[PDB]
Amino acid sequence: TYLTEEKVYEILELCREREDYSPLIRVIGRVFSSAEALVQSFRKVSVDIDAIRRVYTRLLSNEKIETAFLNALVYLSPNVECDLTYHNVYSRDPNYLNLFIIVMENRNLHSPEYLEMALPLFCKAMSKLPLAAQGKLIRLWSKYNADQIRRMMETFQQLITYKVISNEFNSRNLVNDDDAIVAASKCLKMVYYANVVGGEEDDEEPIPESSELTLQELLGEERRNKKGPRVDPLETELCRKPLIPFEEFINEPLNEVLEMDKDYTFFKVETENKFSFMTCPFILNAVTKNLGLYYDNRIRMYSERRITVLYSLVQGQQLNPYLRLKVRRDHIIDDALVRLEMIAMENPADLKKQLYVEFEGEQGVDEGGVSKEFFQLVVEEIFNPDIGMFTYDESTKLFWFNPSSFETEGQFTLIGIVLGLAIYNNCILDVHFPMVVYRKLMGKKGTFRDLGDSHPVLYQSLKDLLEYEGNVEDDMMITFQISQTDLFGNPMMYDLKENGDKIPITNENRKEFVNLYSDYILNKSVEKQFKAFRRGFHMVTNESPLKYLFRPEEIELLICG
Amino acid sequence: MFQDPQERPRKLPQLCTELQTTIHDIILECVYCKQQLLRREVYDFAFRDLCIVYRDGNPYAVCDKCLKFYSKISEYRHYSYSLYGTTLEQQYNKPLSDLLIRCINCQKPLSPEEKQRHLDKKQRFHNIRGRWTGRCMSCS
Amino acid sequence: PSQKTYQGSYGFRLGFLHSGTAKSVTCTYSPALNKMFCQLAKTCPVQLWVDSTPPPGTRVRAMAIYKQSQHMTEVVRRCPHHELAPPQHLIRVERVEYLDDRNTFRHSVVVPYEPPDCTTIHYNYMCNSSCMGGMNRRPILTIITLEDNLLGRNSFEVRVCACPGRDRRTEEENLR
Ligand SMILES: [Zn+2]
Ligand SMILES: [Zn+2]
Ligand SMILES: [Zn+2]
Repeated sequence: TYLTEEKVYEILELCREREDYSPLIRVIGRVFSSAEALVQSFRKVSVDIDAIRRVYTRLLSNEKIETAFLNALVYLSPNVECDLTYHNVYSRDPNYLNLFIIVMENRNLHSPEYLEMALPLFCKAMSKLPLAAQGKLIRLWSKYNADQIRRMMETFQQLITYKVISNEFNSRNLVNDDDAIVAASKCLKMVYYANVVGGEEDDEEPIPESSELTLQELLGEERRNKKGPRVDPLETELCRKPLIPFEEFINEPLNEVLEMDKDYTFFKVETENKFSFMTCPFILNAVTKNLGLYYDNRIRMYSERRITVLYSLVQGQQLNPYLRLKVRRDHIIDDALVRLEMIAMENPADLKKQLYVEFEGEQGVDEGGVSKEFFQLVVEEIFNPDIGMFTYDESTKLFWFNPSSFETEGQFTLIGIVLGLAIYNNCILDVHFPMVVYRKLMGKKGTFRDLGDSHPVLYQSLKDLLEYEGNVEDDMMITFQISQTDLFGNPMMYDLKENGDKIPITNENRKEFVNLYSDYILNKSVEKQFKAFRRGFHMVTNESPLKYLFRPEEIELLICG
Repeated sequence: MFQDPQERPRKLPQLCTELQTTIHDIILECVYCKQQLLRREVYDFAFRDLCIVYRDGNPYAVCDKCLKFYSKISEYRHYSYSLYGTTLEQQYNKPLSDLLIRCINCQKPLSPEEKQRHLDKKQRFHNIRGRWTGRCMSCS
Repeated sequence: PSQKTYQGSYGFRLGFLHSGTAKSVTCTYSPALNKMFCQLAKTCPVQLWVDSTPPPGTRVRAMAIYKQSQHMTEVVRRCPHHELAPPQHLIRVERVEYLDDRNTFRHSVVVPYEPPDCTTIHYNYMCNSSCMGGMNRRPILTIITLEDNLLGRNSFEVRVCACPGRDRRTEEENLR
């Protein structure tokens, strides 16, 4: 039975000529209940998804046909679930994915009729798909429009919501051993990556180690080590803007029945029949992601405490279990920079302890408030105009680096370390940084499209130059050598080309002129300052899953609150 | 003696043959505690496939105590996640006999009977500092 | 017959698969003995690691000599019993070139180097380490030279015996 358009139509008018649709019901029941037939069915003249949509349009108006579809999907699903696992077919048949892109066109998947037993079974059968098949399917889905991605999103959001509402989840019955929610979210991962795909880079350098480096010399792992629990369905395909906003995947009914105390366990030690809902972190709320990061960064503190206990045991050494600063209140930068420099030199992995920062001249037990006080003191004194490190756009109330700040490289490293320690041990600050800062931290340079946050008064001028329909060569005569004036009154004419002051702008050169001017404004003017800033930020949170759990858009929420 | 950067013997038997000696007639200094190593310690350093560490042109071994101690320190400090043997096989697209998995306390590479003992007993291989480690039967 | 280890400008070194001391294993490696035990006409996995990628045209050359001082002066000839493989080249690799010296007549198995985390070359040995007329229980050193002219060298003793399981354990326990 090689179904096509013509077989379905011929059976359809044969049914309506006898005024009874029993042949269509029996055909649809016996063909859509077999995995072998749909793989060879509906092939192009290797599958005509538009023609499947046409068949569904011309067919799904009858209730008997659609309930036959439901029961046939119920029959189809478990014999494919126990086929990808106990056997393997996609390796010997690339056509097998046809099965999963003919039943997905069913508009009644996004309906309560398929919610109870059809869709859980189908998403369980699809959850065990091999990684290459998942990559091909995500690549296929990425070309779909926004409404179809929203439909595939809500198809599994409905199932997760229904299976969370309908199932009572105490601490003894978790969401990790409920295969319906696990399969639905592991199939929603495909829709999330299809949204990512269908919707400029930094130069990272890591930090060394003192004693473990000699061990790395011993084992021979000295060239370059690897780091990151990064997902399996990546490096099969490709940071960018999505087709549907990333907040839409945040499943709120699931996020209030999770247990990150137990979920972090299955994230750091991989139990077989227990899914860890940070492998799919896009369904994690802000409080849930922050909770998981908090558990990770407290387990690291306990590991460093145990390391110092061992050093107390064998060698007899006495080591401080905290990052015990001692800053005089009259000089916070001058007395925190030197301590952080000393600790960064002698023991680079000592900044991954609990921060204890007490002031001289006063005795305080650090229950958390004293570290907080140190933090607003730092944010006050770093961001003041007297130190001359950050300028303050009052039209947007945003703090952006100074292109004319020199010999403060250590202090930019200090504020980077302040943000790193802030994220590390659960501290919230008041930093008014543009989002280009929170992306340039993660490893992505800033594009002209994000000059609207940092410098809006100049971004508007650049955009008005971009779509200016008249000839730009004879109207403003702006050269490639830009005209920027320092706060000192001196000009700081910067060069974007070898003959910038001799090459006039043209109606074609403006497109790259804008994207070199933006590059100079927010990548090259502040290159030393941000290099120091990002090194300071990285040296505290280099072993953290923050690049894995937290998107750049949801890190301003982590520091600023 | 071996102050040349790109001329020096990396492991113990190469060090023995370029020093006109044997593995039975060598005295070696631990790179951590700067103490001499006994016969069983240079034998274990040979069996564990550990590189000779060169400081100021002098070749250095590691005794048992410093090896186990700093391996434990690095286990605490740089642990990433524990994966199953079957998960490792399906992830790396290679059998466990084609992957380098060292012991987690003594850094002896695992013979395939030890990896099969991990697979049969449903134990996990731990990622420490980007390298996979298990547990040999000597340390289990 | 220069067996001296040379990491080279690119950090050339040799790795091997710790294939255990099984009764049924065909090839095994011992780092203490630095010996690659093997079975006649079976797989020999030798991994090549470099710190930096050499320029293309890099020649991984395998040359077998004798380990003993008095025996380095004459070449490892193929066993007269076996004289698709040529009857003169001992080490086999499973496009590959083969060279013989013009004065001392040494068989060098030359393969163009290919980047991958380790270039795993499969070698094969065709006579036993107890053949008559050839080795006659003479230990052999296989030298793997990453040379384009040298950019790196390493070496390892080789035994080709009846079973690489019993003799590896026996030799390691005679060492200890
Ligand atoms: Zn020692
Ligand atoms: Zn061990
Ligand atoms: Zn022979």
